[PDB]
Amino acid sequence: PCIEVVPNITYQCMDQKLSKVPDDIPSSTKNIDLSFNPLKILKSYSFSNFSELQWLDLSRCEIETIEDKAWHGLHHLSNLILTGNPIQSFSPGSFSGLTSLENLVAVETKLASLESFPIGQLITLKKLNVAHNFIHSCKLPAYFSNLTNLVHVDLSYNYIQTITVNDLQFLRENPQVNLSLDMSLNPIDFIQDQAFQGIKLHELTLRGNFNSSNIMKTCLQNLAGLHVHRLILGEFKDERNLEIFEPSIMEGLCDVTIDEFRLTYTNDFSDDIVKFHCLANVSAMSLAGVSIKYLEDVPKHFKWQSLSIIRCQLKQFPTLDLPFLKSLTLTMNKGSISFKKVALPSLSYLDLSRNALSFSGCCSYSDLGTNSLRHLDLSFNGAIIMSANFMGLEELQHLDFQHSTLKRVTEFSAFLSLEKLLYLDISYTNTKIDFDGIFLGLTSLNTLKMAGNSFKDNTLSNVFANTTNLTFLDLSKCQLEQISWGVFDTLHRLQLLNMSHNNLLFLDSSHYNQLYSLKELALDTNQLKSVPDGIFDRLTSLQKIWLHTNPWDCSCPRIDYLSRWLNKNSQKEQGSAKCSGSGKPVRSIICPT
Amino acid sequence: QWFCNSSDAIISYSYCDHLKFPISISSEPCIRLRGTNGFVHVEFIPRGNLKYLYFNLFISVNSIELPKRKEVLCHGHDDDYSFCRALKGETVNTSIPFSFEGILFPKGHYRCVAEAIAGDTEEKLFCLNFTIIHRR
Ligand SMILES: *[C@@H]1O[C@H](CO)[C@@H](O[C@@H]2O[C@H](CO)[C@@H](O)[C@H](O)[C@H]2NC(C)=O)[C@H](O)[C@H]1NC(C)=O
Ligand SMILES: *[C@@H]1O[C@H](CO)[C@@H](O[C@@H]2O[C@H](CO)[C@@H](O)[C@H](O)[C@H]2NC(C)=O)[C@H](O)[C@H]1NC(C)=O
Ligand SMILES: *[C@@H]1O[C@H](CO)[C@@H](O)[C@H](O)[C@H]1NC(C)=O
Ligand SMILES: *[C@@H]1O[C@H](CO)[C@@H](O)[C@H](O)[C@H]1NC(C)=O
Ligand SMILES: *[C@@H]1O[C@H](CO)[C@@H](O)[C@H](O)[C@H]1NC(C)=O
Ligand SMILES: *[C@H]1O[C@H](CO)[C@@H](O)[C@H](O)[C@H]1NC(C)=O
Repeated sequence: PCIEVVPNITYQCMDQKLSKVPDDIPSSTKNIDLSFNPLKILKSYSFSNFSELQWLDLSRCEIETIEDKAWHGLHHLSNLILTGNPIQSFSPGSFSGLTSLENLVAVETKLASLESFPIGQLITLKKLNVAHNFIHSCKLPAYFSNLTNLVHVDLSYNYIQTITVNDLQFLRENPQVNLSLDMSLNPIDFIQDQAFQGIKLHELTLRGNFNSSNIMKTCLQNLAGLHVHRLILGEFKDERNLEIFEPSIMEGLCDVTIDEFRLTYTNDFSDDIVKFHCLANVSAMSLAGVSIKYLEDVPKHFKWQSLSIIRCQLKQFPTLDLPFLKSLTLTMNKGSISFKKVALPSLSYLDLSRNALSFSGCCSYSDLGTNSLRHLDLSFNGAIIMSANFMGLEELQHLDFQHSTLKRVTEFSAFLSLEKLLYLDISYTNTKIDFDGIFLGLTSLNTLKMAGNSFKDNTLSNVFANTTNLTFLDLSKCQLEQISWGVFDTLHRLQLLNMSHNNLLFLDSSHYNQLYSLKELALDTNQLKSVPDGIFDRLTSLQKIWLHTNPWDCSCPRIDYLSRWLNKNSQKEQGSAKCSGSGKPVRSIICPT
Repeated sequence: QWFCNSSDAIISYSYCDHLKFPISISSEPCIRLRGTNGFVHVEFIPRGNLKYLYFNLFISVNSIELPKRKEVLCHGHDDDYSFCRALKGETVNTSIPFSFEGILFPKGHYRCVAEAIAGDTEEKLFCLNFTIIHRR
């Protein structure tokens, strides 16, 4: 019947035209997806035998009737999902039976309100999702009091038009309650004078509600008296969508206190709106999908501590000088922009990945204006011209150039000044290493990822001699034919060594003698025809090794050692190394004593 | 073989030969080979959570097939599109605004397949074989 994605644990009974539940199913299982099967009713004791289930999913199972005590046997269930069953009404004690439930999903269950909804029994409930229903009210029921653990209610795609004082009354009784509300896709028009007095919410989500500005504007005015940790505001390209969007609608926001404001897609847009003054005292501004083209008019008194811009449309790089900005993110721009200097003394985290960012003159204090930068990510951009060795940025501990075009990096010791750095990714930067001195400076470094690159004469050279602390080294896909004599002598702490997908023609035993600490060694997909006798004998701590996809010459006596070593050590070999010609396993070959 | 026809282009679609889960999909206006701002009406029931939804496009101009192209519509966080919040089994009725700028001097027999993929689990959601032909 079902698919056994995981032997005796997880199953996949989706779309099995299953009239009933099946009985031949194991009882050990912690998961089953039963979606899309015509179950029609949910029987009393329909799953009573099964009783260790954490995840049960009955989406689109045509269910019309939850008989009292249906779930009765499932006391370890944390997630029940009922999306898209026409269960018009839920009987009192329809659930009662489920002791450990944390997530109830009742999306699109033809539901009319919360008050009748028989869930006051569920102490350990954390999230309730009742979006896409027929609810016309935002009234937080009285039974919430009982539901100690509930922190997210989702009232999306409903029919709510009004938020009253009385609706949210439950919360004035309870200022010692953590809760977030998603109210998106509701045609709210009228939010009552002083309806948000004396109430806390964690995150409020209002997108694709408002049809007109003065409706939106009025509504935001009566948000007055509110503490949100996080306010998400916007609309969707497929919706009720505003005629005009001005910063003047933001008025009213000056009354509400906000920690983290978050603007999303909006049809009409002017830049000035993020410069708007009521957004001044926010502790984390953030922008997604936004038509914003420039960002500079930024008062230095704005108290923001982290700015995020994601998938916006910036045409020119921000010039910024926020004294308190501690964490900037500007990622996935549409414009292929070029970096301009900034001044951000508080800045400790910088992600500028995934823009097509160019960057003349990387990099040093002057560029950013901080002595406390610890995470710098310039991955997936364009031309990054290394002109300066990070002087004045010696606090950096994480550095990412993946898929970016580093330039001049082979001309000089560009990381000289990075004495404290721990993670360096220069993979797929297209660097062809000319220069033994490329990694000088990097004495604390633990992880070095540089796959996709290349080496002069295709020879692995002596670039690691001042990187003693390396514990992870990825040199896969580097077109290496050979390794110079000295090259791993210093790498006593290295655990993982990747050199798969290269063109290695041979090994020297001397390259592994001092890798005392090596748990994993990948030499797969190379051109190795053979291995010096005993080469792996002193890799004491080795757990995994990959040797497959190499044309091993399996003639005896040449293959004596390797064939015996694998047979002695099968538990460690990942994949299966084969003989050229015959394709026979290498572990299986035996030689004539 | 569900088709409209603009007076310069005839658009028809159908399910892929080895993937035939259901969708009612439709465009207004019916697309011109040169410029159509309008809406694409979609109706179906996602086999999986539409957060992380993306497409795999295999196109073929005059039966010359192109490389694969991968459009993401849902990144899973504050997404432009409302249907990105949709879940496995829930209904989706949404017209999306689409804007085709055109191709001045367009040619002959286009042909596009489209695999919606649920990025969460890399499972298949549905697959659409299209066709677009010019003039007579
Ligand atoms: C050594 O590097 C290879 C290639 O760089 C890594 O292989 C990748 O494995 C991931 C996940 O295991 C796959 O999705 C990719 O398809 C692989 N890449 C290629 C090019 O085949 C391999 O994992 C590395 N070995 C390690 C880290 O132990
Ligand atoms: C998409 O459409 C075309 C048209 O049916 C098919 O490509 C054809 O299918 C068969 C089987 O490969 C070929 O022998 C025909 O020559 C093609 N038809 C035409 C008119 O050229 C294709 O199989 C369809 N299915 C997909 C993309 O899944
Ligand atoms: C409330 O819970 C949210 C998630 O539900 C959590 O991230 C946050 O720390 C909590 N808020 C407060 C103010 O403690
Ligand atoms: C690597 O550089 C260090 C750091 O100053 C230096 O002492 C040494 O000359 C270099 N290594 C060797 C083996 O000389
Ligand atoms: C989709 O939208 C149209 C709008 O009138 C409606 O006729 C149709 O019933 C809708 N389908 C669903 C399933 O909501
Ligand atoms: C918004 O939506 C409804 C569509 O029926 C319409 O009555 C109302 O006037 C619209 N207003 C604006 C500003 O688009």
